[PDB]
Amino acid sequence: SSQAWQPGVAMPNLYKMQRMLLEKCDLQNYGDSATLPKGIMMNVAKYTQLCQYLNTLTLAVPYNMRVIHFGAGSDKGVAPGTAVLRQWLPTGTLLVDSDLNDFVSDADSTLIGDCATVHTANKWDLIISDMYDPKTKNVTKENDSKEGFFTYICGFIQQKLALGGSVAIKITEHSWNADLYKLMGHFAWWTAFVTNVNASSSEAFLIGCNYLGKPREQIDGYVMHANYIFWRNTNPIQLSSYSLFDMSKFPLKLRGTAVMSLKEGQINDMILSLLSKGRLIIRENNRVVISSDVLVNN
Amino acid sequence: AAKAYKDYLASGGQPITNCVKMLCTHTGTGQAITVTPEANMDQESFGGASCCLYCRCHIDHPNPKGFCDLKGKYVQIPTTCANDPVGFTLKNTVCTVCGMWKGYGCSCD
Ligand SMILES: Oc1nc(/C=C/c2ccc(Cl)cc2Cl)cc(C(F)(F)F)n1
Ligand code: NA
Ligand SMILES: [Zn+2]
Ligand SMILES: [Zn+2]
Repeated sequence: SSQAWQPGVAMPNLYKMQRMLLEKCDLQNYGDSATLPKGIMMNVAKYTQLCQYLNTLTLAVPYNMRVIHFGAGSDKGVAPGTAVLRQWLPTGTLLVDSDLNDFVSDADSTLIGDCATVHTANKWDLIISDMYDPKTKNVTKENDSKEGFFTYICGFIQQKLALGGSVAIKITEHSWNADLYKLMGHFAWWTAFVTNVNASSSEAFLIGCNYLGKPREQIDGYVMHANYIFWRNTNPIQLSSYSLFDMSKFPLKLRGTAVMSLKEGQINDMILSLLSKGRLIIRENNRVVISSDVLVNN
Repeated sequence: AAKAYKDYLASGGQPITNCVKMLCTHTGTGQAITVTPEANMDQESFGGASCCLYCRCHIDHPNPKGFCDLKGKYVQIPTTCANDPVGFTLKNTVCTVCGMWKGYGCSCD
């Protein structure tokens, strides 16, 4: 298994082209555990492998890039994922994180509360989500599209993600949403990525690379999630932390990607070409302001 | 605050855990506090905020302005003291010339 030296495994294109029915996820390696470097947390290992994978894609990387991270709080009250993102991202990158409960973070700004209580008029270049509700998993009922925080993620992408931007959203067998898969078709490229350290889990990151703001391809989310599970059920992934031992090429290379403010009437086919190659970001560059709502009562 | 922790260690004092240890090459400059992990062969790098007593306890920082020199940065700790990063950062201090830990890398003499 040559995949063991990779940071993880991306869903092969042929699996994306099937029309499968949703089945239970039954992983062969379920229960196994990867051997992490001494004293390293699973959350640190997982995010390190996600970033090592993102390095191989055509992410747009402007000056003073804007990154937002959802579901960043751990049970212990810290933000391991945020620490890895800050290590990975160019120095000076604006990094904002968020979660439902309080936690200590290395982010430039931390937002506590749900989506309905936070607001910004600013656009972002990269969205990372580790949001996940453990009570979502229920094997005694049908596995339908989830319509909670995922509806907010979809709304955030379609309104606050800059053209040329990218996303990495955590999903699982039971934590998923049909509209989010459909929205993957609005990017120049997409995949479902499984980290090698957590390959015994149904977890994956839906990765949308270079947002076009329009459907490049029509994707049925119900079918694509079924395709994802079929892939996982028929392709055992060997648990591996091998990639964690070589961090020499870890930092995201600065590309100094151009940021331009254009209108929908100016987005021609040559602009789409630049967006698709991660050579352009379309958004304004105003001061970044985030609002936090407070319900007041006596 | 910082005084109580020193004495808390006595009588089987439990050291603050869950400090976020980072993956790195361990071929860094070895400086105390940096914008990215800079641990050498004898150090571990941790996310700054998770090693700051003031951040962890959700209390004000000693500077009148309220600035934290750990949050958003990485702190290098000797591998021998990696079991207690918060404690090590309190006790020791950084050299304002070379930016190394005093008695743990600093040799401006
Ligand atoms: O407009 C706006 N929405 C949000 C957050 C939405 C949200 C979606 C999914 C999940 Cl999982 C969590 C959240 Cl919080 C955030 C912001 C701001 F942070 F940029 F101000 N501004
Ligand atoms: Na960095
Ligand atoms: Zn602090
Ligand atoms: Zn010195």
